[PDB]
Parts: sequence; C-alpha cells; structure tokens
Amino acid sequence: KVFGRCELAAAMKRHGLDNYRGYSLGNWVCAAKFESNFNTQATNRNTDGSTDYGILQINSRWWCNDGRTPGSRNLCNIPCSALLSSDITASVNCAKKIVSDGNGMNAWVAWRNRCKGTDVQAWIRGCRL
Ligand SMILES: [Cl-]
Ligand SMILES: [Cl-]
Ligand SMILES: [Cl-]
Ligand SMILES: [Cl-]
Ligand SMILES: [Cl-]
Ligand SMILES: [Cl-]
Ligand code: NA
Repeated sequence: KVFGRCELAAAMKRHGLDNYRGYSLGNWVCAAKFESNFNTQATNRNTDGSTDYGILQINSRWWCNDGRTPGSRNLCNIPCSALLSSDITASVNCAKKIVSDGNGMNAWVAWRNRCKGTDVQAWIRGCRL
C-alpha cells in the first residue's frame, strides 16, 4: 500500500508514535517519506547482505528474520515480510523498539540526513488528527 501523507500520519498517531521517545509525529512521517516514499512494500538490499523492509526500512541484520541474513538477530520477533503489510502495526511496533535502543531516530539514515533539524511539522500540516 502506498499511503498518502495525512493517511499515514493518522495511522502512526493511532498506533502511538506521536511523541514516542520524544519524537513528534512529523519526524515519523518525514522518515517514512524518505525511507520508502510511503510504500509499505519497499525493499532495499544492503552491501552486507541484509535487506531493509517496509515503510520504515527496518533492517534484517538486527530486527526481523528473512532467512537470508546469516548471523543476524530478530529483535522484533517477526518475519521481515510482516513489515510489508498494508497494516503498519508490525512496522510501528518494531520502530518503537529501534528508537528505544540508544541512538533514537538516528537509526534511520534518511531521517538523520533529511529530517533531523528541519521543520518536520510541515509533514503533518493540513492533516486532520
Ligand atoms: Cl492522505
Ligand atoms: Cl508527500
Ligand atoms: Cl511534528
Ligand atoms: Cl520468522
Ligand atoms: Cl494501518
Ligand atoms: Cl533521542
Ligand atoms: Na535477522
């Protein structure tokens, strides 16, 4: 599913991301925009052989099992495929784990490089929330 901007903001809000670990909702929408273009089906291979999955591009090296990343962990206790669902519940729950790990939203390279320090409230402007 390819979400609209405000549709995703609402979904994220309902699943408790707004101000989760101090990150306002715009931060999460902005990260989703630049990680996946709001597409739950997005996948990208990494050089190490791990793959990033879903609207928040969650990596199989640590967070999900895809059966092809040897030596990796599955800290979210989910198949990576669960992260590609039109229902973002699994992605949001696993994102909460990641952002709690110590490095905050710096875990998301696109967040750090294109959202951090910017006017992220823009991403939820005009939305009914
Ligand atoms: Cl929308
Ligand atoms: Cl947009
Ligand atoms: Cl915001
Ligand atoms: Cl699994
Ligand atoms: Cl959803
Ligand atoms: Cl933080
Ligand atoms: Na894994």
